[PDB]
Amino acid sequence: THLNFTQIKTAFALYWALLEAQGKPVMLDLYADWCVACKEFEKYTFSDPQVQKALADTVLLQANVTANDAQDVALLKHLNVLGLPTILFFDGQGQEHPQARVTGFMDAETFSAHLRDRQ
Amino acid sequence: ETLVRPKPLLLKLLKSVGAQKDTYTMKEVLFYLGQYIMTKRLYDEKQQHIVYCSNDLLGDLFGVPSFSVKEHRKIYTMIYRNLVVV
Repeated sequence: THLNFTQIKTAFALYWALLEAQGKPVMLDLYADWCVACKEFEKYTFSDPQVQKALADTVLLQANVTANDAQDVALLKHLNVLGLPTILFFDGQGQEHPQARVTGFMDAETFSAHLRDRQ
Repeated sequence: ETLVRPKPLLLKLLKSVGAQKDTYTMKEVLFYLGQYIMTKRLYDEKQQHIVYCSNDLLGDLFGVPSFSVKEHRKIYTMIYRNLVVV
């Protein structure tokens, strides 16, 4: 019903996660409760089984910064995130493509277009 | 991904973050390794991709005073240099 994302807290966890991928391309969803756009994203777009298959070759990560605590802000500052929602993409060597940041809501279709601008 | 037997030292570390096995997949070894660094807090709080092993078993085991998690291949080789295969 929901996509399978491994949770991350610290920037370390992210960097270690990029190592564990090695080769696979990566997607990082920042998430919070107080971010409606994020829960909208989760429920409508990541359920859609077209999306789900375009990501089946792609490793899936999620940070929950709902707490906006110190480890949450350090992560966000280091990543240079301005506000949620924000979704980050990495090529197989673990370098973010910043062009391909998503900073807003998208439906199943629009997302799959942006997955023609990934990696 | 594929099955491997950690050498005495990499096993002694691995048992320390709650692995009880003698034979692991790769993704496992990488996971329990990440955990050891989180546990002992061997990463710099400012630049979290930087790891200080000088003065810790991981230094002796990787044979470097420090490294960046950003250098995937190097770490992969430092690990593999402590395994064997079924």
